[PDB]
Amino acid sequence: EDPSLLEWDADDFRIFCGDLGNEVNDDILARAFSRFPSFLKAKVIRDKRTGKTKGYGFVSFKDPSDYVRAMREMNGKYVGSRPIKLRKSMWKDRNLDVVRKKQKEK
Amino acid sequence: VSQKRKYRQYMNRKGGFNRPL
Amino acid sequence: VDETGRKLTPKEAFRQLSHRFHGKGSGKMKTERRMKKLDEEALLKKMLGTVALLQE
RNA sequence: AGCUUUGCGCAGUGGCAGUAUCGUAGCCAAUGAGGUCUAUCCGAGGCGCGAUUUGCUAAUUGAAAACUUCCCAAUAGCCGUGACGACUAGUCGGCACUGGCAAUUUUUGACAGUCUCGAGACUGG
Repeated sequence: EDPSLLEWDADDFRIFCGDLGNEVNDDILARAFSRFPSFLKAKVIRDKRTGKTKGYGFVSFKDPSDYVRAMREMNGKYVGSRPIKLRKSMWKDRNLDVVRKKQKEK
Repeated sequence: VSQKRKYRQYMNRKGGFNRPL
Repeated sequence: VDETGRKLTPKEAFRQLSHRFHGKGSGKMKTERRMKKLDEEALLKKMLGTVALLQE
């Protein structure tokens, strides 16, 4: 249970953006996505001990409505040096995996 | 009886070019 | 043979060889799927006519 | 005092088909769209342009199908023997490891089956 999934969650929607250029995109994702709608949190998963970008990052959006337009207008949009691929965030943690296992037997 | 095969490593080793034992 | 002692099909034998060779295994989801399949086989092999007759 | 008709809105339960559904700060239209049976008769939309859904699950390919490896080492009862020690060549206690532990008193099985009202009987041909 990493203590790093408790910064974006304000009942907001997290878009998981994979296929990111490793050399860049430390904050260029935030620079690109700040235009819509306002200041937000956009992190990049850069593994420690190597400083090498693992690829995927996450972006937190206030509304599902703004998220729809953001996805439809940034899916494949040229960011940094690579086009980005957008999907929904999973955050399959314990409090939800227990419920999933409980539902399985039912 | 039989034992699981014990194969060596080539890529992403951080070790010497030659094999270990 | 796998550690549990089951005869290993050549395909997954080479799968394990390649994993050990490169230095990285399969994902968590694939491991879970594989294990659930193994226990499915065990449950099936370890073993509605009466119900139909009673319901008729 | 209750029954019942029409239009609309909201839900539930079914059937059918995906060559069709939708949009129209574009144009025309009951002051008439459109008429190839069918006309002193009939009577509503037409034309042009534009678009061609989302969540969940299973399965495969592959070395890897994206949500924060191996593997050494290490660690991990009794009878004899060797010392150390204690008590009178003998005895005892603890420790240690360089052989052994399925042949009547024990730890390598006289057990298993049967029958009768907690108790006994029968068989192993």
